[PDB]
Amino acid sequence: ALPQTVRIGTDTTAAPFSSKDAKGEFIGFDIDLGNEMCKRMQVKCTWVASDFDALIPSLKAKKIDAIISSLSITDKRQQEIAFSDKLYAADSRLIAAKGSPIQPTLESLKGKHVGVLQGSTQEAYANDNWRTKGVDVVAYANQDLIYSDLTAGRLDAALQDEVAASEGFLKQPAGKEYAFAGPSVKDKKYFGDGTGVGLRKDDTELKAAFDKALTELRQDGTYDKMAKKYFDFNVYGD
Ligand SMILES: NC(=[NH2+])NCCC[C@H](N)C(=O)O
Repeated sequence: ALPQTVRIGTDTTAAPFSSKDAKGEFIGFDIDLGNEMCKRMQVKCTWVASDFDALIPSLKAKKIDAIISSLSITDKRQQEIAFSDKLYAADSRLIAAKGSPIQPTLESLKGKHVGVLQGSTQEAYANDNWRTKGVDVVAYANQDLIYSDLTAGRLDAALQDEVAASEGFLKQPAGKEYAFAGPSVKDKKYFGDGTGVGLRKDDTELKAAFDKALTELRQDGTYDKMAKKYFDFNVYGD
């Protein structure tokens, strides 16, 4: 009763999890996971690019069937949609210029310009904790714009997923003179517990198939094989 084609929405400004190569094709760990799960599910899968903040609306409107886009499993989102089991762990952390004294605190940030991705958990955290209290929190339609405004000095800092920032910006030439500003920001309520496949709540059979495939590809070591392409550490977490 699975669809012949599972349509999977993703935002492509999140290397090494999801982005586009020079041909415009989807690449990254999210794509590898999604493709491998679909293979084991014996379904065709079609990737659909969209802005991050359009993913959950598109899912609810049935324009896509699933979201694989470093989508954090939060209490708040679970009131709207369902999730597969955890795909990998994710933390949030600030980045700023190398040498910056910036810390993820109100005192340190009050007066600064801080970029966040529209529709993200980081946007939610920053709006409640920082924007109300004077911090210029600027929301962006995609993370590419954020990095651009940061390196152009239009932003002083940016709050986003730690691993994506590290592997996709900081460890790349463009992020050479940038670094994490302070430790990971810990807030269980806002940031949730790793990422998962976002699904409509009533698609019970689809969720069971993703979950089965995920457990199996983890059990036979395929997960770790695919992960080693991008990461030299345990990206799954606990
Ligand atoms: N493909 C992306 N740009 N993903 C951003 C994910 C940010 C965060 N994990 C969230 O779920 O809100």
